[PDB]
Amino acid sequence: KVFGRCELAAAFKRHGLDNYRGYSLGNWVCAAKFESNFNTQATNRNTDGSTDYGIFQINSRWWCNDGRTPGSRNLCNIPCSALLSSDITASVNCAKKIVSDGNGMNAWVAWRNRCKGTDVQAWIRGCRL
Repeated sequence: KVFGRCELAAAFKRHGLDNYRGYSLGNWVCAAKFESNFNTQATNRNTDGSTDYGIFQINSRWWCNDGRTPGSRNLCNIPCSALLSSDITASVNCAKKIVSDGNGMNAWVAWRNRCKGTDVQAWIRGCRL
């Protein structure tokens, strides 16, 4: 499923992401935009053989099991395919664990390079929330 900007903001809010660990809603919408273009089905393989899944591009080396990443830790205890569902619940529960890991949202390279320090409030502007 390809989410609309405000539709995703609303889903994120209902799922308790607004200000989770101090990160406002605009931060999460901005990260989803640049990581997957709001597409739950997005996947991308890395040079190390691992693969990134879903809206938040969660990595198979540490967070989920895809059956083809030697030494995956599967910290979110879920098959990576679950992260591609139109129901964002799994993606959200796993992202919450990732952001609590100690590096905050820096864990997401696109967030660090394209959202961090920018006017992220623009991402939820105009939305009924």
